[PDB]
Amino acid sequence: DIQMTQSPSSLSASVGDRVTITCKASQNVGTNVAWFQQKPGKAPKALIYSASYRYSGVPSRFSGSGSGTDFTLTISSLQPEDFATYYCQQYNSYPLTFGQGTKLEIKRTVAAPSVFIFPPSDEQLKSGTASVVCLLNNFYPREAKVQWKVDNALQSGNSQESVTEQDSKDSTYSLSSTLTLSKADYEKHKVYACEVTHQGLSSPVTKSFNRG
Amino acid sequence: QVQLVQSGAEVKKPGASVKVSCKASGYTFTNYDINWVRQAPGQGLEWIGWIFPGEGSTKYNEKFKGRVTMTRDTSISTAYMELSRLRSDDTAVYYCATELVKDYYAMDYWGQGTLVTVSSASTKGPSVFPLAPSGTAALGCLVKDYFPEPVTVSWNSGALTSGVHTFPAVLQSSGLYSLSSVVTVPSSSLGTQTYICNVNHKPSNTKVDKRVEPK
Repeated sequence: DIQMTQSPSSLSASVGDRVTITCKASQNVGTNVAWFQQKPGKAPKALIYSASYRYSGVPSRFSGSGSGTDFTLTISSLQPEDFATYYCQQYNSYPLTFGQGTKLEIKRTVAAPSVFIFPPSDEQLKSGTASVVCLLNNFYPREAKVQWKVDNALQSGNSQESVTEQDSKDSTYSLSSTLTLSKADYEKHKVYACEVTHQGLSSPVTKSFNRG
Repeated sequence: QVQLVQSGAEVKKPGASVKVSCKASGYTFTNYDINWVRQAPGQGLEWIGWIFPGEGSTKYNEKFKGRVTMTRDTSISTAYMELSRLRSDDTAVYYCATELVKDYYAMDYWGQGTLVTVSSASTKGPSVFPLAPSGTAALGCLVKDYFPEPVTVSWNSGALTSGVHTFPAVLQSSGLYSLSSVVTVPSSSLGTQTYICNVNHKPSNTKVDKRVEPK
């Protein structure tokens, strides 16, 4: 199967900027390359066929080029609606193969997260499982590091994170870190703290509580 | 304009099979291929194959050949993709699509997508736990241990929408999903205004309204 390598995997740009996405084929594919746009929760939408031709309705700011093994999509005059994931696809031979995709997100000014910590409810403690939640609210850029400490022991493997898509009004993100413990292991310890680092914080921000 | 309507969501156990439908209208059903592509949660696109509804001919991705069958019922303008010997890595949204290329336009058309969940888990409503608030305060609800997706979350029966963040679900190692919904509100109304999060879970006919109050 012909492999389509897309670069970069992620891309940040401001409204009005010009962007270039590239895509390398493991073999020759002529000009049988297509480009797709996809927004979260929706089906993909075709942009380019034959490497350089636009499907009906696709505005001129989307232009594709290339032949053989190297292909690029160029998106000038970026509009807010253009920030989404893009996929190249070869259809020269079977099976049809897509690139891994490029997510394009809106650049804005740095914003520090607001940190809140939430101890598990007594209700949940009756069920035998304890879940501790650390909230990072309305921050940019997306990269933010969370550290869970319980009696000052760095936790590994027992936490999961979930980040929203970029907000449509202010372009910030929010992030959720949930630490799951056994009620027993939750009873054995006193101090629970999540430590946050981020480009908007000159030093780490700590939020903590004591079981009780 | 051309439209593709797909069958509803499906939950399947490992080894079982699933059959998704794609109802087409607005064009000569027998003149164009129906392609099928899928997308695992948080992944890229993968092509499955296509069927030409005119003569029933097909073409499959080698990865699935021997395990997938595409069919069409021309009388109802409906194509079908049947995937057998389902494994957990078959969980994804499945799309049918077609392409009309005429003299004065070229356009792709897509179905709305079908979610297929391949899991040994069984239906279970979510347990909702309050995230109690400690000028701007944060409170929320932890919607834990539900199957299958999706849950729907609102606050104060839809009134409170400013400052709400409902996070995408994550599949816990127990085979059940979990998410949290949070809202920032003025710290002064904590003791006067009342905050209720509403959690819908259609697969289980569960409807919970959990009031979140400062402890």
